[PDB]
Amino acid sequence: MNIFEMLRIDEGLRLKIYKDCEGYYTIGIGHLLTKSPSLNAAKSELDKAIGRNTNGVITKDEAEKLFNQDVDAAVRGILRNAKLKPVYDSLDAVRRAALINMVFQMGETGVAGFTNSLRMLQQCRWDEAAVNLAKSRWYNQTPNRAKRVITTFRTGTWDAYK
Repeated sequence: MNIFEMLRIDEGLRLKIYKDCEGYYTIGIGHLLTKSPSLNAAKSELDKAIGRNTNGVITKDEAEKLFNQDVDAAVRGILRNAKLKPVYDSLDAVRRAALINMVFQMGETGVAGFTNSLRMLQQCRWDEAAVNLAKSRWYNQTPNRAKRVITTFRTGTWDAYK
C-alpha cells in the first residue's frame, strides 16, 4: 500500500465532472475544480487544467496526471508549512501518508488548524490524538473516510485499507 493507492481508495476515479461530498465540482481522483455553483466555471477550470477543450470529460491518463500533480503539491505544501513540517518530520512512513491524505482533502490551512492533534502526533500519543481528531467537522461530515485516516494515525499500519 502507498499514498497513491490509499488516496485512490478514498477519492475514487470519475472521468466526468461530478459533485463532491460538499457539493463542489470535481473530477478525476478527487481533483477539486471550483467551489462555485456554476457548471460553466467548472468546465472552464477543467479546460485550463488539462490544456484542451474537454466538454467536461477526461481520459484516465489525464486523470492520473492531475493526481500525480496533486499528490506532489500536497507533499510540498506540507514541507513548506511551518506548522506542518515538524510534525511530518517526526512521523514514521505510514503515518506520514495519513497526514498527506488530510492535506490533499482539506488543504494546508485546514490541517494547520488541528493544533492540539498535531502537537499530540509530535509526542507519539496515538490514542489521544485519535480521539481529538474525531472531534471535528471533518469526522462528523465524512465519517467513513475520517475513520480510515484516523485508524492509520492510531496504529501506524494499513489495516483500515486492507
